[PDB]
Amino acid sequence: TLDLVNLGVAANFAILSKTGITDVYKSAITGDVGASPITGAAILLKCDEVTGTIFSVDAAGPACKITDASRLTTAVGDMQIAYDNAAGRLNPDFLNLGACTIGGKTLTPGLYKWTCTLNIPTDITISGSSTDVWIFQVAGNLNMSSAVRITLAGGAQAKNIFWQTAGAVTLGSTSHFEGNILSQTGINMKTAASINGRMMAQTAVTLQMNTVTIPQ
Repeated sequence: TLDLVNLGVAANFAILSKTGITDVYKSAITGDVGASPITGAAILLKCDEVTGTIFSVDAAGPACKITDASRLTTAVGDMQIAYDNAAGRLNPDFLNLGACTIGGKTLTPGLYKWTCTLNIPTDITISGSSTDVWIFQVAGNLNMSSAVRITLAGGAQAKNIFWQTAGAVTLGSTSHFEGNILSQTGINMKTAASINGRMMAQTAVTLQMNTVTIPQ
């Protein structure tokens, strides 16, 4: 079996970025959100959009913000360790599956690697036990089309799925995603897309009327 990616303090966040969080009102986020080292003014969420705590490095940001530089410093550092751990896994089970377009696949547990932009234009299933692990290594961008749903089968849990992307993620409008996203750049969601997972971006997270839930 594949070892879990350890997220350390970043596990406590539904959204964690380095250059902020933009939003087209209204989104529904369940879990804590933060950004560091950017000012909390870069978190464009309202208090009614977050069930959890909004963390700021400073006195700026949404009215309900909690200022805690040292926790955000640890979280972002733990996110970079996680990113490097996920990107550093060797001996993949698959390389360039579906020639970088994986619509209609059922993905069984293991380490997958793509030396390309990964596209998900139609529904996929992730199928495995409640203890199985998936690590998806994407050297490029990751695109999922409007209305595409990731279905979990067999007991597979969102908390045991990790998507490591060297490029930006784009989740199309009304798409449903499952798993943790460790992005070296942005995570960009569209109109009423949902995610059961964490959005961990070393640039920005951008939302448009999204539902975001930390995995349970």
